[PDB]
Amino acid sequence: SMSVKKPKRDDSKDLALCSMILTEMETHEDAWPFLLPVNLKLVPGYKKVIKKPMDFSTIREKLSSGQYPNLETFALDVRLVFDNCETFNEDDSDIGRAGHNMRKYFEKKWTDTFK
Repeated sequence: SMSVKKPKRDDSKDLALCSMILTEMETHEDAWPFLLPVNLKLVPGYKKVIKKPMDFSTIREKLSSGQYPNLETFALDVRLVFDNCETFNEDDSDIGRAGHNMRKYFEKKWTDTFK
């Protein structure tokens, strides 16, 4: 509260560390559904159904331009990528499986780097 603060958690490396995680996600072999924004002209249904599209390239640009205020807003956008993928894709599809794998991969790197 006013003039009463918990001890300061060192956040000075968070930008670098989120960038490293994102690089690892970009280079995973199952990243291909997620590298670029879904083409809203060419994928019927996507525009209406997926209210907040997100992809790794969009996260990379937000990251590089100071549009994440803190490491939690960065994790929210990564998870949005996977939540969108589960909304639109069957679990038993190449893309559906890619999304589960990537979410797993991310959540481990997240825990190991920050928790």
